[PDB]
Amino acid sequence: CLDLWREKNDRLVRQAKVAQNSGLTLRRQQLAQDALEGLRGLLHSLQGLPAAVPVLPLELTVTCNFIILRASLAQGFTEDQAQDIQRSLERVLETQEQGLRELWDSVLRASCLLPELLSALHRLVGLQAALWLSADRLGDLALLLETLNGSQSGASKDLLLLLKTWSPPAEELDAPLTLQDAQGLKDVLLTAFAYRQGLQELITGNPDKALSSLHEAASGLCPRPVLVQVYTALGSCHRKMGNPQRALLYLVAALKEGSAWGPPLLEASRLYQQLGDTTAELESLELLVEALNVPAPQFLIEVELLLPPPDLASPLHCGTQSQTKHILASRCLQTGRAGDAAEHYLDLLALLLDSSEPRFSPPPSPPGPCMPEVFLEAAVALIQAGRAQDALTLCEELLSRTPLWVSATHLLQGQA
Amino acid sequence: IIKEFPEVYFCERPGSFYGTLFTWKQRTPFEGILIIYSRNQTVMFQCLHNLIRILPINCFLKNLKSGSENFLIDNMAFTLEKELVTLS
Amino acid sequence: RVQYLRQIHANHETLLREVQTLRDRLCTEDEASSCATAQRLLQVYRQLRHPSLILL
Amino acid sequence: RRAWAELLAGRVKREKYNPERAQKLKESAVRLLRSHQDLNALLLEVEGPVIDCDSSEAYANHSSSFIGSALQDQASRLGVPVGILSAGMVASSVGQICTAPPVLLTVEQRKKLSSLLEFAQYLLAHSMFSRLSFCQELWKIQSSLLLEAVWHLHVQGIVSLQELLESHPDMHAVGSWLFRNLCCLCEQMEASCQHADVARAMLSD
Repeated sequence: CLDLWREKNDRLVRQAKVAQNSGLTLRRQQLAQDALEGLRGLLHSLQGLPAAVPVLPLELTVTCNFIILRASLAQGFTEDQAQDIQRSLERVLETQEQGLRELWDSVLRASCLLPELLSALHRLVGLQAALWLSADRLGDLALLLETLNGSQSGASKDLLLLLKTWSPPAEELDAPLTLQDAQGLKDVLLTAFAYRQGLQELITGNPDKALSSLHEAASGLCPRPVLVQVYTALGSCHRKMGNPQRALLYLVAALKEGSAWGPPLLEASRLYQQLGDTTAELESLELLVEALNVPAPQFLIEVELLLPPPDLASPLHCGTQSQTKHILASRCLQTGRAGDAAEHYLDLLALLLDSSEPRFSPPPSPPGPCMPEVFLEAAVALIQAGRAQDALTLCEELLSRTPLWVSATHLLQGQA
Repeated sequence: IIKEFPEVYFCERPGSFYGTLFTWKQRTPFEGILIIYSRNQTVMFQCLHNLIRILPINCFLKNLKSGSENFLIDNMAFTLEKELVTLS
Repeated sequence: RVQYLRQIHANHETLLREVQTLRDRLCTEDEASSCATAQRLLQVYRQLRHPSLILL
Repeated sequence: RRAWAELLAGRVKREKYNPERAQKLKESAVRLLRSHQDLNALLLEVEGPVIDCDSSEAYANHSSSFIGSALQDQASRLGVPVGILSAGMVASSVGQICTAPPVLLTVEQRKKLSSLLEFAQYLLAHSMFSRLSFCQELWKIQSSLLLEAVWHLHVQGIVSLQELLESHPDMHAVGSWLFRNLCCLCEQMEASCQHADVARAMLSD
């Protein structure tokens, strides 16, 4: 009975890993969503029984696997997983209601009774905490972990210290298989939390507290894009402190180690602007334009799940070929190379307007300027270049397609 | 770690690896070099199974006979820019 | 004769500037220590080890 | 619509660069972020407030291995590679020599230069000296330099004339600079039969 369920579990894990290490985009998902439906069925099958004491380590294991695989295929989290956790803990309690906090409290008291399934339970806590860290509940998280370690670690309101202190319990004895273990998740959490904390401390504007945690990010399970972003992030930290030569060091390191080298070129632009070396700033932005042309997952909780999508104020926001090319032409007009800026402007407005057939290069950011303002900047650059007839045609075309900006249109039309 | 020699780690795991001596030299935190001194050659195999069980997934081990490739490429390019200095 | 010797000298000082630039890239961690150097050097080697030392 | 046809720019739609172009771009990126790099400023930034005297720490000795270990240690501190330090330093000391006073220099300068050059050859032999970084930090100076210095560099092999002239940004500037130096040399090549030997050697070179 239980042996059959166990053996199915194991079969399914192996199927998962076989698809994981081999396989192309279709066959991988085929075998995966096979194993996935098997695990749904097996979960339901196990949820059909009153939950005797001897079954639970399998119940928890399977639901853990289910969660992990689900989330990895979805490439994101949900609330159904948190519900599955609530259900599993409800089960643990029926062996021996309110909310996740009191549930966890009672569960962990019921586990310090020592029914030995902590090599699964601590993993489940890991996944749970992964959900909350994906969903920004750090106040509840640190309290959960305070409950997990001894509450003598009560005034340790820091998270990252608390994550390190967190010690999953066992060497994971000869139990049913699993796609991921408690240790490989503590190793994912330390690097995810330290990255996210370092970006918050950067954007909020304290680039001295950053460096510590942004070094504790690279000193760990740090995938090669997470490393690239830590290096860019430390370029940013140093630029803000006024240390351009160090920032150049980290940005060259990020160029070298990385295959995703947009944000580094941006940080170089912003640093030469901060300094003044404007031809260099322009060469960096020129390069960025070139770099924006050039462009696998795993059935396992990665780090790119627990990272957020980056804010606008972050050093990791990079626009689209359109936005950046506009940034080039604007900043070239500002610097006073109006001829170059106008060429970039025409190739911009063409890339927004002439494009009907191919894939759409979108309009620029919402805080980024409005369409009419873009036509305005274009016409201004074109005048400054000394292409008055072309500026006339542009302004007339804008007015035919469609206030204050019209008054300005006539002004620039006069200056043409 | 040994205090007088901090490049040297001594295994105190009381089973079969006991006695074994490692050194680990990191260089460019992708690459690195590990040396094992074992009392027999079966302990060296038991050790590399256990290690290979722990690392990341794409990690290409390779046993080095005669020094790191980094060093020998230098020593070969040296000996070529000496040979070609002499022909000049 | 001389044209022979100068032909040799140029054939050499190209491979020389090639290896030198390869050494610079190694100095600066340009090519990244991987493999492509090894195969390149063992091809500038194979190139010269064919009629190595005519002895007169 | 006539406005459109004028507005129309035909290179808008592009295809992904082949990945060797990606590497070429990234190489040019690192080239750029280094060309704007300075070491003196770095010795101001990381370490608190550049000559061989700095690395060798106040005239202890003049032995090759001592100074080479100094370079290694300095590069350890900065987390910079050693070849660039060494190049920037040799270029700084070359700046010193060729400044201290008109193309052809003379003998105690030649003695200092040849002592520096036998150390530069030691640095090359131990594989701690990027040639291109050195040539770049030379063209940064460009005014201090003398044609006899670069001819000695060429003959002593540290660089070559071909590697210098092909590693300056403004090719026109090099043309004009040459024209001027050769003009001042053919002026200097009748002041003495002694100086005429070196000047005729380097102009034939």
